[PDB]
Amino acid sequence: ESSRSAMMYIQELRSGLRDMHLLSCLESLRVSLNNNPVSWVQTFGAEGLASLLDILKRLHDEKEETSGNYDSRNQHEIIRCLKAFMNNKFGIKTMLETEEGILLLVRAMDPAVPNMMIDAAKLLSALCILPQPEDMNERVLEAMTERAEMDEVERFQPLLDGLKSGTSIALKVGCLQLINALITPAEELDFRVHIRSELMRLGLHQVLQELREIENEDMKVQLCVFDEQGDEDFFDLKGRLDDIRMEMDDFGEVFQIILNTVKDSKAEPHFLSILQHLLLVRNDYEARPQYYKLIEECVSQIVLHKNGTDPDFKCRHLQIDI
Amino acid sequence: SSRSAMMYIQELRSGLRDMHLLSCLESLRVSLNNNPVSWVQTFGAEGLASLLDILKRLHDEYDSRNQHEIIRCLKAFMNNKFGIKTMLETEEGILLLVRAMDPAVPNMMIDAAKLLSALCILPQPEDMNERVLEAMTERAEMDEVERFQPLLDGLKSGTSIALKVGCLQLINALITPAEELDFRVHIRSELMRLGLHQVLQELREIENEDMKVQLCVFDEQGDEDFFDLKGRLDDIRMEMDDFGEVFQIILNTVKDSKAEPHFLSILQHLLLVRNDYEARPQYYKLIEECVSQIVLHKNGTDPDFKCRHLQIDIERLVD
Amino acid sequence: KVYKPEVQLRRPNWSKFVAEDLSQDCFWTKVKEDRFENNELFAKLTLAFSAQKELKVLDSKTAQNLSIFLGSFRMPYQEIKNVILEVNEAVLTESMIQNLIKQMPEPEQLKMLSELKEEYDDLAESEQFGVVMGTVPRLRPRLNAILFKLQFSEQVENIKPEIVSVTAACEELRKSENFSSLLELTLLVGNYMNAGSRNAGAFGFNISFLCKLRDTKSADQKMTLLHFLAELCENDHPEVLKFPDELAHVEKASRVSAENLQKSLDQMKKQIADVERDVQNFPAATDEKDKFVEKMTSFVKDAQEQYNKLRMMHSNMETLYKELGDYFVFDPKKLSVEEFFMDLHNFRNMFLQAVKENQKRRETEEKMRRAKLAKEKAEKERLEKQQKREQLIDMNAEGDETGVMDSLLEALQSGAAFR
Amino acid sequence: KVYKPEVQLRRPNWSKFVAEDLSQDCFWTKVKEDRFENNELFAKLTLAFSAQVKELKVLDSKTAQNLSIFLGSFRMPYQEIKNVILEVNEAVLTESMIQNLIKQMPEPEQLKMLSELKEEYDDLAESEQFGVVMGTVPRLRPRLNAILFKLQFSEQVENIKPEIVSVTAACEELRKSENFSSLLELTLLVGNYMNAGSRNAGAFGFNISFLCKLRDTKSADQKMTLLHFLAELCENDHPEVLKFPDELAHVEKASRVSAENLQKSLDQMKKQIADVERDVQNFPAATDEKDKFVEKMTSFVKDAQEQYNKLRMMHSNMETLYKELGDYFVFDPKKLSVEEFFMDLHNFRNMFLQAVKENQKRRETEEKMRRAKLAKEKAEKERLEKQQKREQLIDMNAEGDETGVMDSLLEALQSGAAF
Ligand SMILES: OC[C@@H]1O[C@@](CO)(O[C@H]2O[C@H](CO)[C@@H](O)[C@@H](O)[C@@H]2O)[C@@H](O)[C@H]1O
Ligand SMILES: OC[C@@H]1O[C@@](CO)(O[C@H]2O[C@H](CO)[C@@H](O)[C@@H](O)[C@@H]2O)[C@@H](O)[C@H]1O
Ligand SMILES: OC[C@@H]1O[C@@](CO)(O[C@H]2O[C@H](CO)[C@@H](O)[C@@H](O)[C@@H]2O)[C@@H](O)[C@H]1O
Ligand SMILES: OC[C@@H]1O[C@@](CO)(O[C@H]2O[C@H](CO)[C@@H](O)[C@@H](O)[C@@H]2O)[C@@H](O)[C@H]1O
Repeated sequence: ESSRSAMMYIQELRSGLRDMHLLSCLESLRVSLNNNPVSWVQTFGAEGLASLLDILKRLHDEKEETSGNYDSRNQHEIIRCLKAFMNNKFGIKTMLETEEGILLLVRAMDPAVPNMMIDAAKLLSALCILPQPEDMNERVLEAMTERAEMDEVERFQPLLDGLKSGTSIALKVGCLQLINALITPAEELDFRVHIRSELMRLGLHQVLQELREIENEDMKVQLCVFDEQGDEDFFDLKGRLDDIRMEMDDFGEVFQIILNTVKDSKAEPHFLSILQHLLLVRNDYEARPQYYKLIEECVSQIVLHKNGTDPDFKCRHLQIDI
Repeated sequence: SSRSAMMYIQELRSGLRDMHLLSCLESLRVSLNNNPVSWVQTFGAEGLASLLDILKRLHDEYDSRNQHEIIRCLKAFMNNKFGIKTMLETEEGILLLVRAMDPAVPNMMIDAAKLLSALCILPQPEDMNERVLEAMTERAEMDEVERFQPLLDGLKSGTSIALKVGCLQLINALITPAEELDFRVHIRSELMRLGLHQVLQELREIENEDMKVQLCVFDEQGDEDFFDLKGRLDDIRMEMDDFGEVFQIILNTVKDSKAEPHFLSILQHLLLVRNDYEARPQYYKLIEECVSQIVLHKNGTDPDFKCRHLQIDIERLVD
Repeated sequence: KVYKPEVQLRRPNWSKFVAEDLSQDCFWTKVKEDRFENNELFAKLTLAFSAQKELKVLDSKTAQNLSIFLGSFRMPYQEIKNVILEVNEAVLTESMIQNLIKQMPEPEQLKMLSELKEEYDDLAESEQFGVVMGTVPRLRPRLNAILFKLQFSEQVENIKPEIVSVTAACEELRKSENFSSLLELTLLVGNYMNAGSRNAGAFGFNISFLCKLRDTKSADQKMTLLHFLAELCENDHPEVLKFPDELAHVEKASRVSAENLQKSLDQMKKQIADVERDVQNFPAATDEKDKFVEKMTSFVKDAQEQYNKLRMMHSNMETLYKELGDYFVFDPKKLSVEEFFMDLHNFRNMFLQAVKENQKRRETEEKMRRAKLAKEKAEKERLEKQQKREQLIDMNAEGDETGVMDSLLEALQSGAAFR
Repeated sequence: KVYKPEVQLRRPNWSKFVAEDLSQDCFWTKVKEDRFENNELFAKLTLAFSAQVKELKVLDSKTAQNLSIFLGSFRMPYQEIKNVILEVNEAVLTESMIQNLIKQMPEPEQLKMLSELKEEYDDLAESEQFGVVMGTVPRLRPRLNAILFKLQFSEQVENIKPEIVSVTAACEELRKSENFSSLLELTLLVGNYMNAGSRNAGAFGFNISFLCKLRDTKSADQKMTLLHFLAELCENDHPEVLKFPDELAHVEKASRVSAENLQKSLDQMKKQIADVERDVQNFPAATDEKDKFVEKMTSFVKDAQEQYNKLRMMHSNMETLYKELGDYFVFDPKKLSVEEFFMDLHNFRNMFLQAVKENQKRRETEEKMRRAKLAKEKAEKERLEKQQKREQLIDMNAEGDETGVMDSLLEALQSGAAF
């Protein structure tokens, strides 16, 4: 209740507590932030938050330099505090104001400590969902990206690891949820496609097969979100095509554009090869038109891939439909 | 002996029927299988014509024995450069041989298909294969079937080895002698539409030397053709290095053709390729590798335009 | 240095320098001459640029022009004289005859050469030929009239066509109701714009003015009276757009020349009158090789026949045009036929273009409306998506609110956060 | 008929026809005026084509009205205006404003005449009040003159300088291009062999103006020029030479200047500073402290006669390089302008690059034709071999006593041999 105790907490935090002593403090702090009025929080406020994060930074740093780690408890308790601290408009706003706060949340996403990754992924997902500021998703992603460059790993690794067969249903649902939270709020179709295609290259598609089997309402909800969002992206891509057909109906003007697009790119030679092969299409009055139609079906099914992802460029077999 | 050759000509022209016509043709056969070439010159074209007048009467109308016998005489008659040459000078000789290919009478068809096959082989005149083909066409037009239907029926399961082998060999005799690669691919593809591919899969199971030989001939030719078409591409790469020039050529080709709309739709879809530095070249690559499997199709045949699920393998065959 | 090439090559005709005074301490002094010498060089170089009796009558100029002509021609001087008397077209040609007329000695020179027909083998080859021609009576008239006959068929076909074209054009125009339509339409539209003007209520305008319709532009010079009339036809009167097809000969007529035509015919009638007068003065033929008067009377008949066909067609053509002028109300005498069909040909071409330009304008206008539509649909689609995101957490009102985060998380858990 | 539209429309100023003497039994008499009428037609049409104080005592009538308008748009106190001009307050002055004042200022006599009526000031019109104020500023016209030259000085310095830089650079790029020098030596050589035995033979150099003409010397069959030949030599045996066009980057800019205009333009900046120098030496001693002329135009006349000197440097230098180029490549600098010389060189450079390019296309085309000829022989030999193989089955011509011709053929088919 006291308003002085918020100042005391700030001081204990900076006092150099370790192990079960630091933990017993965090646990008290978690409880204070969860029971007092928002005004108490404001008193703790930024300097308090910063104190939480300095510790979190020390802990993530001693766990990179370690082998067996009882640490989980303190790191995770700090995550529980952050939730409490962000359980109001002030704390959220204060958090986003930090320089390293979102990054630290990301680094708490370690699939080996599932319940901590779960809690940290929820908060990240909440941030993505926000109306203000603009493009919270891209900021969360920027941080995931920075963690990835430091550990030197694919930035979506920890999420795919969390979906693998061994892990709890709770962790899967949390990983999908954060994927959904990164993709769904983005306004630009190309962006949704980029990200989704990226997750697929990392094995997202096979994992999805497994998760669709699980009899779990929370899991179904996230799958339906992901699927529906993919279908809507396909529907948009198809609309770009209708637009192109309407606007670009002149062989020359389209050719010049395709050219301008691939010039000075690894794609140029491929295009030249394609044209050359069309010259090789058997010169027969019945068969030529059918060659071209077959080719056009093949091109269509590649460029307009279904489900708003890129084709799998490593998969070496295709089934063109007719 | 030479007196009875002038006679045959008058016996064939007397209106013999059934078993009388038959015993005359059976003798005519042995006379032809046994007397020196000079005796055949003495039977000559005027006598060939009467076999053929009868052949036409029979076809128009258990005739089997009479027709078939006429076919054995033909084989005998044309077992020397004189007969063959004379055969070729007839207006409807090759056509009637064609009409003898009834998968109903497996042994008649076998014998006619060998003669026709032999005709395709000749160096002179030019392009015998095409004249045989022309006759096959004409028959086909008056019965209202596909010109290669009879050939394919004979390849079907219940039919004797000999008939199978004979149909494949005539097929090889129409294709292999052809100069132009475009022609061979045309014909092969026409057979494939009629169901050839599936029939060849069944004949591959049969242990039979004569059959293996015709299959090896047929396959090797596909291969040589495929290889030749790969060469066409190597040339193209050497001469058409320029976007504008290639573009214009394709354009002139497809213009005012059922292919124009597709080519436009191809170019329009390419504009839809995701505008990403990494993915864009990969799209184009992938498109390119599928276009290659389609256009440079294997075994010198067109792709199966009728399959509802076309399968494309862009993994390497050999390493 | 000094070279010596076997093959003389083409050279750069520059203006040279010589070391002596011409050079000093310039660029040229410090030039090593063998620095670039190969024998292959001069090889390739020499390859590309290598550079691989007695006269008793005729003057000296005529005997020489004949000495030439004759050596080339090569034909028995007797055979020549024969083909000229018979008028044997099996051997005669237009060129052949013209050379003769140009090469031929004067009539006096031939006079003095057929009085020397005594010493024939004694003369130069250029006077042996001149003697032979000195025979043929009425030589030059003979040649001219022959030439004319050789040229007649051809000079008719450089006349008939044009009279045909122009007649066709005149008919096409008078019979084209789709053209008449366009005119009516134009009067209508024009009479409205000219309301209260001195030009108000017109019964017609001069048909020449058509090429000027285009000159009448809207406020923003984006549209003309011609495009307007053409769009009108396109939208509400498609039948009119077919008038350019009902005037297939107007283009050919615009290319004619009524003057050259009038002359061309007038010359043909003189050329017949000239021949006619050479046949009516001609000495009765001595020998039976002289099938002249015979063949030319046959000819002067057929010629006047065809000529009179032509003069009809042409007098008719002039009448059509004069009546065109009555019908569409203009002074035929002020405007040559071609000038008139050119103005009409130009108009037709302008109209075809206006139609085309209209179609491209309408396309460009669709494009711009469809963009507006999709861009506006977009500002809505998103504004609406943004509004749904603000229904989750209003980041601006109640501060002493807790459970903000628990709300976001329940929305996420349940699906509600996604729309 | 008769209309009465609300808005005047643009019209066709055609010449109208009236029913009277104008119509007769023509096309227009049989027209139905209402045949095309709509109220919508006239609507579309109306849319597209619619059509939308005090007495003078000195100043002449014109000047008064001009000043009346100018002082109306200007809108500043006649006392303020006086101040800016005296102080030379550069925070207010503009090229624009000082060029208006010079334009509108009454004659000096009209100011002297108003300066003698400074008594009736409130009674005077605006135009003359201004006149009385300015009739005060001593040596007004020189003062506005000098003030402008200063406002413009910077800008006119930089229409002179960059040109003097271009010519200087180009002059250096040339003198120093060994790749170009090479091309000259190679040209001299070739030229000399070509001219071997002509008056031009053994030349110690040619005049560099001549380069644009090398191309004028064609081969036997005019398919090849001396310039394409020289350019092939370089491509094949001296690539470096092909880089001389890049070593001459300023040549194009130099080709576009004007020696005459720099000379004039610099000499005028000389007289302009000598006109403002003396306008500071005859200048009356300042009566009041706002007259910062004799002060600031002495700080200018120093800095300006300073930059002029630096340009005069570069310019005397530049000219020297071109006179030196003339000594080095042996040409009269005085008979040929700078820009003319560099235009010739610039042109040649283009000719060269282009000859190079055309050579390549030529070689590509020679390739295509050769490979095509190889393939045509490959095929003719392919089919002959394939035909010689077909004839090893049967010669339909040799001996006819053979039976089993057709048994042979079937054993071939039967075994594979036939294939
Ligand atoms: O850093 C994110 C990112 O990198 C880019 C460009 O390098 O692509 C790459 O990074 C992804 C993982 O983020 C890997 O899959 C790569 O193979 C790759 O080169 C770019 O796409 C971008 O957004
Ligand atoms: O219009 C989009 C679209 O059409 C479908 C079914 O007709 O495929 C076809 O249309 C395309 C391009 O969209 C061509 O490639 C065709 O060959 C074709 O019949 C369907 O796939 C669909 O999404
Ligand atoms: O008569 C041979 C022949 O007909 C053409 C053109 O009509 O092809 C038709 O006939 C073939 C078989 O002969 C069928 O496979 C068809 O599908 C077909 O339309 C033709 O190309 C040609 O040479
Ligand atoms: O040259 C024909 C050809 O090469 C093969 C195997 O290397 O494919 C290569 O070349 C094709 C185009 O011809 C490209 O699509 C490639 O991606 C490729 O590696 C083979 O398929 C074949 O027929």
